[PDB]
Amino acid sequence: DDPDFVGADGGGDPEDIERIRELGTIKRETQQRCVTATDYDTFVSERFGSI
Amino acid sequence: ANTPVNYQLTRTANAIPEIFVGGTFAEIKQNLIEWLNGQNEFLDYDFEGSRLNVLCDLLAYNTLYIQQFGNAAVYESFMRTANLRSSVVQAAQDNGYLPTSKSAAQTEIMLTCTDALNRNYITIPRGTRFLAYAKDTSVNPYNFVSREDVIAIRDKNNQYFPRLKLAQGRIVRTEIIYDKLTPIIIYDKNIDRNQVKLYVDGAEWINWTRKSMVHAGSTSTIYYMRETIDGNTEFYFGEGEISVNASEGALTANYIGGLKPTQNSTIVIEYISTNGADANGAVGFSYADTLTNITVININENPNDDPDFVGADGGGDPEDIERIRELGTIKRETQQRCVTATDYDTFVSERFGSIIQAVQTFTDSTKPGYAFIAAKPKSGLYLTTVQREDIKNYLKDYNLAPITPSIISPNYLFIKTNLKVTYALNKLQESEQWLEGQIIDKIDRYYTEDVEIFNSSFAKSKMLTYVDDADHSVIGSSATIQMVREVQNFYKTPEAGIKYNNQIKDRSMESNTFSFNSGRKVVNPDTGLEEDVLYDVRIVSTDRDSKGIGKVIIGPFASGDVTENENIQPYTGNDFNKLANSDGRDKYYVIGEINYPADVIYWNIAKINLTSEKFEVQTIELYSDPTDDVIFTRDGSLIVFENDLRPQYLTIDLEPIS
Amino acid sequence: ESFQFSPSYVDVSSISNFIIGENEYHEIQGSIQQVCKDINRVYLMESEG
Repeated sequence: DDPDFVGADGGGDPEDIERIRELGTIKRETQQRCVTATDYDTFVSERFGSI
Repeated sequence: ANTPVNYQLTRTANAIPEIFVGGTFAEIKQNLIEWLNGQNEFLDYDFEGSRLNVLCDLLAYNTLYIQQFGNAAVYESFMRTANLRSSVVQAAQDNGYLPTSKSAAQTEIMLTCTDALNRNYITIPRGTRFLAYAKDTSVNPYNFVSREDVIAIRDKNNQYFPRLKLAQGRIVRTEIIYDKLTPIIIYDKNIDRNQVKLYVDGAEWINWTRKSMVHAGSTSTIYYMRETIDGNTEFYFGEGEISVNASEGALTANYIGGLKPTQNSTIVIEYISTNGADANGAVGFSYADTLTNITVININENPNDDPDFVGADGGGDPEDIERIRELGTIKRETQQRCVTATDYDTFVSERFGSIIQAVQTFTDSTKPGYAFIAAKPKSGLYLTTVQREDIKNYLKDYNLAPITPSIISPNYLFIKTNLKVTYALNKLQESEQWLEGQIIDKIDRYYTEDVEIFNSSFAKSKMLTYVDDADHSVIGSSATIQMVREVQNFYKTPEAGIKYNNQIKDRSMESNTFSFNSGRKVVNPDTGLEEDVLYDVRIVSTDRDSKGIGKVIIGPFASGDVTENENIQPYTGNDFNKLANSDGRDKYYVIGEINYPADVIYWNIAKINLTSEKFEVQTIELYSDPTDDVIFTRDGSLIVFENDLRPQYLTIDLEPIS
Repeated sequence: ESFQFSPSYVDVSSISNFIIGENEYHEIQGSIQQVCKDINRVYLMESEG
């Protein structure tokens, strides 16, 4: 471990019927593909922005 | 021939589950009257006995009363079956595409103004308003306001022009304290969501949605629109995990949705309501708001001239259900970022949808890396170069990186027509002249009704129907078309030449007369030196030749104008048509050639060795008469109606009859 | 990759479960000559070198 801990993680309503609207309002916008330019680096720097 | 079939296609053009279809009451009863019949409880009761009949008759009345509720909702329930428009937007809005409110008349100005203070830099603060009379009417100017701040270097000689672009209306800004439970309405009509910008306390947030939307701003800044069914716009923003989710870039994580508010983040928004779609073509401007120490010495219309342009832009209805209805499906189909050619069609259709009646997205296989676009300014045929640049860059936001947007107005077939239309004087008390003002509307009506839509085959007569339909006191109507193209280089044909897509009569291929500078000298008493002589010529087709070909005959030439070459001779053929000149100059050369079946038309003035510059004008209009009734279009070549900018292409003779 | 280490473990082997690392293989080498008169006669030995 690291010296940061709680016994367990996970849970959730899950839904929060309002809160999910956004999420639905969002993912309809999402792409698994990468296109343009700044789509990439985002998705890219999601990997090893540590580097 | 035609279409053979195996049980093919599906369910007409579009779904009608059709259990829903409203039927005729009697049939409804006729159906239902059977229903009660055969009912086990009674096989005895005769329904055509009028007693039960009217009783059952009533059940259907409610049953029909109730059905159109149940049925219409379905039309409503399903986009593209939705009959209500404010419906249509909802699913469209839901699909990630909204239609917008009338979109402010927009333009740019450069204005040379001396600062009285002679400071190095003045800004024009966002919100200075200018006035523009609508075209030909000075009774009122249309106010329009500085879109944004702009500053200008003081030139030496102390006078310097800033330039800035202008959308029409008044800046209208309203602060609101945000609160948890409440709608945030703007009841303002004439609002347009594209000119809506706002401030939370301090910084601006953008509805992601067609403002920027790719920047480091992390999406925490954001909000939405929506259309109240009332017709006024309400504000919205995402609440709680306003960014994608959870920890994301922050090491502290926890939760931020923003806008608690308590009183936090008092929301101040700033917008322009507009009179637009009425303001298009507003040329004369005023400098309608003073500033400290700045004095406009001149405001000069239209930098970087098209040269053919009109005042402002934009406006919009806003609404059309037809263009909107299917359309958002493509945006429902496509992601935000525009990828497919028609995705570039529909995407462009979003912003400047009120600028563009029709936009043609295509590749030109020659140049990769370029998105080739053919659009309709819908006020005119030519988007002013700034618009082109404008939407481009904005479009360019959504695009593949190596790809570049490239917008060109395609060539345009012009229908040049004299109209002969008869009416009975007595039959109309109404002012004769205004009748012409009537028909001249109903002419484009057909176009807008038809021609720009598909850019398919064009029916002259069918056009003449609606203009026939105008006054009904019009006794008769006649017209004659001259198919007209415009040419960019008189000097050299475009490589491929030019094709009509449409069969023309031989020898009926004409062009415009235009002067030609001839090196030979002219002098007249009191005139003095007088440069040299210049006379005019025009492009002439010879007759049809066997194999449907013709050679392009140049306009008449005086002797010694063209150095005679052993190769090039005066064509001096019998057939070729000739203008009548005072010169009587009979020298005619073949500058090129055509064939009528292919409709393809080529020449080069390099052939005659005559210098390009000894011609005054770079572009010439093209005359031809298609032998065929109806005009066929293929690609980028579209007949269209612009009378105002080009009236000489549209003429109408009016025949008064008793 | 995968497994976190952290102040964790005494065990050598649980880590050996995968150190990453690399494993065994065989390879065939060369032809043979008889010391005398038949190869079936001769026999082989290879110390590691």
